Amino acid sequence: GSSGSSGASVRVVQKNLVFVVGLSQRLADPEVLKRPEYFGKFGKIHKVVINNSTSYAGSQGPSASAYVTYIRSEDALRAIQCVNNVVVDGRTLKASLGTTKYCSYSGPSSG
Repeated sequence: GSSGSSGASVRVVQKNLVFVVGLSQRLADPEVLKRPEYFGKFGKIHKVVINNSTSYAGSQGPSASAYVTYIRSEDALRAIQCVNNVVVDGRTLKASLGTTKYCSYSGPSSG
């Protein structure tokens, strides 16, 4: 198909935003990720949000993502440079920056 689900949208620069994917419902936890042995290892966290499937049916095996906020950008950026290509619990986690949370349009707004 047409690889480009998110086409029309506003340009938002999110550097101080840790976006991790491929997290098992078990790993997807605020306290678990906050722990100094999980993510806190890099540095103290300010905000921790968990994004997972809202409606559960039991047909396929979807994936969830977590958004961690690092008081210090430097710490965050690097934390992602090292987190990438890293094996955790047998599953290779993937961290990146520059992801959106809400939809500008939603409001409505400038629509």
